[PDB]
Amino acid sequence: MASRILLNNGAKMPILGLGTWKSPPGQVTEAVKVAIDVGYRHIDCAHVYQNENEVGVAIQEKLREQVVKREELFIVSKLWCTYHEKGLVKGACQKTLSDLKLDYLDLYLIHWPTGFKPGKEFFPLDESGNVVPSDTNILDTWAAMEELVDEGLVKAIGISNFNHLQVEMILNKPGLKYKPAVNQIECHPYLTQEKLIQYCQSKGIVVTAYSPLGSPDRPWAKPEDPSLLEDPRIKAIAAKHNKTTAQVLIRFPMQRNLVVIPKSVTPERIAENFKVFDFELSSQDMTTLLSYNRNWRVCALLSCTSHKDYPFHEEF
Ligand SMILES: NC(=O)c1ccc[n+]([C@@H]2O[C@H](COP(=O)([O-])OP(=O)(O)OC[C@H]3O[C@@H](n4cnc5c(N)ncnc54)[C@H](OP(=O)(O)O)[C@@H]3O)[C@@H](O)[C@H]2O)c1
Ligand SMILES: O=C(O)CN1C(=O)C[C@@H](c2ccccc2)Sc2ccccc21
Ligand SMILES: O=C(O)CN1C(=O)C[C@@H](c2ccccc2)Sc2ccccc21
Repeated sequence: MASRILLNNGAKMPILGLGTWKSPPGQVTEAVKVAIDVGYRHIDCAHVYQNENEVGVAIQEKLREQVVKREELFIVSKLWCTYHEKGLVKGACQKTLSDLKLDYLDLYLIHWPTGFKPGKEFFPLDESGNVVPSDTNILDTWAAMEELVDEGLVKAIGISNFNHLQVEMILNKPGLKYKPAVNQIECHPYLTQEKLIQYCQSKGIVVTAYSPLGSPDRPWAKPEDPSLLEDPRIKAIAAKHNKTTAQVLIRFPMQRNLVVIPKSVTPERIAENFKVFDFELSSQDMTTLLSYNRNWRVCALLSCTSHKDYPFHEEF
């Protein structure tokens, strides 16, 4: 299994990255350092995770230790929803760059297609429990992302949580300057995303699978929710290959030509999660894992279902 995939900007993206959502500032510095030591070169970040300073410290530390070169790293961050206004995008990107102590990002994503009212608060809600949106739109936000490229702040731009119609909006944009390189979407055996993956891949857009382990630490988890890591059917697949359930869950997207970004702050797990280039899932295993699809989302953005750009009304 080649370790990197070719992007439409000529750059190569490692197919296995480290997630950092919910990684406490108290622990992510260690997490990243260990990740880099055991082979990870792609780190998935976001301003909204409010830990990019601590990620940056780890990277800086390992550059000065001479463990890795900036050029070998693929650092990804995302524009949060309260910064969709054209006038706010550069400042949002430069803040991320400053926190990460970098002078470029390899990839910068619009985190969600939905713009939220600008302000200090990351998720402003109204008295009905719905998000307070902003007067922004995807195309205008995209043009703002293009300038980041044209100014050298990021090497590639993409999108996250966009449905195929929203992607299409950008693709068909008059005066398009840069095609999206990546669409980062939730993907695992309970949400297999066949049609959206088909769509993106046919459009030369690389797909990154988030929550590949089913995000057991998601803050809104309910006891009765489906649990991938516990799923006895998947454990059985793992046992057969003498690997852990998580390793099977990370290898699965890899064999669908996806990028995958499992999150851990546990040093032992960070290392284990990377040990997935030494076995292959059988044709039967893949077919089987794909058959567990339930269209079940970790991240359904339920507070925004009335937003004009809410992505998950569409079938895909
Ligand atoms: N673009 C978006 O809107 C979006 C949305 C969600 C996620 N993402 C990105 O995708 C990453 C991955 O998704 P995620 O954080 O939702 O969840 P995930 O990676 O599916 O699951 C992380 C959970 O799994 C546990 N874990 C990791 N390795 C394990 C192993 N080998 N055995 C047992 N448990 C293990 C972690 O625990 P410990 O950390 O305590 O070890 C943590 O609780 C995020 O961190 C983020 O970078 C992007
Ligand atoms: O419902 C979801 O899909 C996730 N969800 C959010 O969308 C609601 C969000 C929120 C909570 C409080 C103030 C502002 C915003 S984040 C959240 C937290 C707990 C539970 C759920 C959420
Ligand atoms: O967007 C992600 O990558 C995950 N995620 C967050 O990082 C946003 C998080 C948040 C919500 C409210 C105040 C502060 C932070 S949780 C969340 C909820 C819905 C959707 C997404 C999130």
